[PDB]
Amino acid sequence: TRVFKKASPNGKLTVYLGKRDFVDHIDLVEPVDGVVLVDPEYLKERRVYVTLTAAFRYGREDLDVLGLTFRKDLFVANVQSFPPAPEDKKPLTRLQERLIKKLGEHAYPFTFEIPPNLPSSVTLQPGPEDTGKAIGVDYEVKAFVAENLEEKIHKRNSVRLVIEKVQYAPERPGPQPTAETTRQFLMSDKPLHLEASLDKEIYYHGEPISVNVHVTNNTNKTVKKIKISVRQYADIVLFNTAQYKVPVAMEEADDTVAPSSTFSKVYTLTPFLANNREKRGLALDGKLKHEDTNLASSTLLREGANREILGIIVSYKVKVKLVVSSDVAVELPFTLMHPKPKEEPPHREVPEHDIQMTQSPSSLSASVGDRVTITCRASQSVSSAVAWYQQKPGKAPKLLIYSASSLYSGVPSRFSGSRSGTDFTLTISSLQPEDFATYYCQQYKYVPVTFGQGTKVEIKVQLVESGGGLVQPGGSLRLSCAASGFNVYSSSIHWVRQAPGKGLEWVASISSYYGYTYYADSVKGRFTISADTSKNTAYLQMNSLRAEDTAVYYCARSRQFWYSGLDYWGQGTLVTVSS
Amino acid sequence: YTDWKSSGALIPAIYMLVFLLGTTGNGLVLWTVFRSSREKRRSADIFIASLAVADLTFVVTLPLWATYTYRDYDWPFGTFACKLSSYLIFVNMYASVFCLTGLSFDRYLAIVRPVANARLRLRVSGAVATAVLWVLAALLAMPVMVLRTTGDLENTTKVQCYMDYSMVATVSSEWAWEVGLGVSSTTVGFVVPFTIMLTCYFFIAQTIAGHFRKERIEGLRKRRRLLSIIVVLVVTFALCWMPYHLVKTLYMLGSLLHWPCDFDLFLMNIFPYCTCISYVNSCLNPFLYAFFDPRFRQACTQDESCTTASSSLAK
Ligand SMILES: COc1cccc(OC)c1-n1c(NS(=O)(=O)[C@@H](C)[C@@H](O)c2ncc(C)cn2)nnc1-c1cccc(C)n1
Ligand SMILES: CC(C)CCC[C@@H](C)[C@H]1CC[C@H]2[C@@H]3CC=C4C[C@@H](O)CC[C@]4(C)[C@H]3CC[C@]12C
Repeated sequence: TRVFKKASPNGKLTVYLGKRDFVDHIDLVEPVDGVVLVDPEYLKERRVYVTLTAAFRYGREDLDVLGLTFRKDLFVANVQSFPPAPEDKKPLTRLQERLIKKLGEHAYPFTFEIPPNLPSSVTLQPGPEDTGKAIGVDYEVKAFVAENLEEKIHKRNSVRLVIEKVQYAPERPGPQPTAETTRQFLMSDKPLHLEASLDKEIYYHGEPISVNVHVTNNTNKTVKKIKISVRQYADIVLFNTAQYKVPVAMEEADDTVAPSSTFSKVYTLTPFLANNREKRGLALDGKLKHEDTNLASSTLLREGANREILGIIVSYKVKVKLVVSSDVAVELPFTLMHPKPKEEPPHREVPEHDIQMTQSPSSLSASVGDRVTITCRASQSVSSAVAWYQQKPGKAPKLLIYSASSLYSGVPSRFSGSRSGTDFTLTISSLQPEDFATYYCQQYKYVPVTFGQGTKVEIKVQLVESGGGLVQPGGSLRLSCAASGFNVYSSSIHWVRQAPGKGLEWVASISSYYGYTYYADSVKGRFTISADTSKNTAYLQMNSLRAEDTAVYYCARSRQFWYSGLDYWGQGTLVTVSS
Repeated sequence: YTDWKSSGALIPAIYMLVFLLGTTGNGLVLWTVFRSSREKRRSADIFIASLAVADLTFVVTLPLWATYTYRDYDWPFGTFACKLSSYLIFVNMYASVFCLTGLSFDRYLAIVRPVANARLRLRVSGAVATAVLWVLAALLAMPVMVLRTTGDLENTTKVQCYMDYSMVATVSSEWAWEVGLGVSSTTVGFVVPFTIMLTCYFFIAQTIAGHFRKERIEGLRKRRRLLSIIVVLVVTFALCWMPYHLVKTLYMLGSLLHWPCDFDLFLMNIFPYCTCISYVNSCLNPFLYAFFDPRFRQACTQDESCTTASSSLAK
């Protein structure tokens, strides 16, 4: 495992925190536990105070009238780590005990408990041009040296670590959101009976929202259009309670219902951030820094307990509207939240915007059942953000290891990943016959996603690709990757090539939720990757093709949310660009 | 009904002093705004700029009126010059009050409703507000243009500039037209902007007092200073503008109250002084609005937070 450490500007205090993401179960919130390293030489008789601050920057900038600062401390808690107060009598957690063991005696524990009903870390969208800081709720752990609780805190002996308090989707799915509006008109014979309905209550981020819109216009007046929107409701409850509603994804369907006629249709809307990047005030997940984050997850609350909790509360409702020739609207609540992830979220964009990965030994042979180790050294620190794939001959790679340690669901337990600084190792304990293959190590911290030369270990839901062909020495070719079972918004489509007798090289990658497309240096302008959701199909338009592009192009999928690897691949297409 | 003996000997002098101060302040703030526009990139600054413009174009037309008062209220300039000057003065008075009110409402929206401040597109909202402000100001000043003429020699060969009412108001409609136009001018120039500004600054004061009521010593001193600034702004607006509109309303009231022999004489004696003190804001505006902004002052003239690393916690 690994831990986060932030030293002080002077170099005496160092705050160690295991994780930056603390889960808020509706009843109890995860405690913030850590260890401060303190140097007694600097601390003649001073004290080390560590404070958990749940702030809410409700106003952009400050000093508008030369003195006014918009930052309200929702919850501040102080505990004195050094000298240890005997009144503590607290049981050290496993992480705290291990940190104290790894460090000397001068490491001192500190554990806050966040109260149950508190706002979760969210930031409203800055907008195209605001610079400064974002309006939102933030959580901070600040360790400083002082002789008294009120002494002027010095920015030279203080460390500030921004932490995020988050909620994950509940396990048991809720009731099906179905709401119906029966609306009559001057013709009181029989009314419209709109009966919209969603498929479920829990919709993980980037996934579709089916809306079955059953309508029966028993009245004469017609319906010209049906407008389905997914509206994010941000309730800001500081001093003056408010409810902001920012639409996220819309569909202005032109389907019509004739007088005394019925009509059924399943509309599909997906909320993503690419088309809402210009919507100022939008609530987004808490940001540690100025980095891309998703639409704010829905806030879970205990029934009948919202005592005007100060902060920002995010909900979502799908608003279906019939535009009769007097709109007839129905609102369907639904929770839009991340599922609980086994690994902690990466609060930075995982393929962050060239790290060579020297992989050894290139060739190695061994018998059946023995233990074989494969090493890969990165030029720069990848921060436990490598993965290991296995490619059998004439097949596609399969994700074996992600995060340099974690096994992939469905992989034999013999495979195990380990890290030794910048040297990531893969160990096969018992080399059963089903292991002859080329093993590749990919660093997915820095774009360009860099693979290794590959190690040829000898034993001695779907994606379909089309568009190959031995043609066009300098022409164009559109490779189509049809994805079955996957939404282009909850997933990112990466086109990675493999020249004959060569390792995987990353060509293009499109992430629709954030709506950015990245390319390698060699294909920066020649190629264009674009995935359309009409059929959940990705396309790679390949122009100005050269002889060096002859390769078996593969279309892989990476979890758009907390990138774990290229878990799902395709058969691949051989683009033989030759005379 | 005659003017003060010592009036004419001084009204040009106070006007000249107002010229000097208003130039050296309003031109200075406008030049600073033009010099420092991308440096600040602040939405509210537009109003400041607008205000400066008005104030500048408020006082630019001053000398013609000074010389007017010089020769027993005789106007040695063009008739079109008279129309342009009077219309400019009124346009700029209304624009100044409206810009001050707009700045007050901007500060209310950025202090008392700060969650909605980022939601709104202040860059274009302020531009639209200033466009409507200026267009409406010109509209309210269109009458005080059309009814402006020259003459009134009264067999004395003194070509003076004033606001003729005959061209529209009939013999019996003179008083009604005068009172109606005066009422509209005074209300739209003082009341609505004034009440808007007072509510905005009251909400600002309450919010700032509540916000700084935390902490001790330094926070309380800063709160008192901020309240003192809000005071000085509202108090300076009131002191500077109340005399002018008050004498206008007093004229319209005395049109029927009929101040017998002396109060009316006092009104006519003081009115040029009322205009002088009305220029108080046009003079001091850089001190309270530009100088109060640290950007204007700057134009006139072991903290590294390290980085969140990561370490190995072997089991
Ligand atoms: C003294 O005043 C003027 C002198 C010279 C030229 C003038 O004009 C441009 C103005 N003047 C005018 N003239 S007036 O309209 O004839 C005005 C004299 C008449 O009504 C009136 N007599 C007496 C009382 C008590 C009230 N009212 N009205 N406003 C302004 C004005 C001027 C400067 C700044 C501001 C805000 N205002
Ligand atoms: C934060 C920024 C962008 C806010 C922009 C809107 C502000 C400036 C708007 C909101 C309400 C507006 C005022 C409403 C009413 C009046 C009276 C009218 O006869 C002249 C304009 C005036 C005096 C307006 C001036 C501009 C104003 C204060």
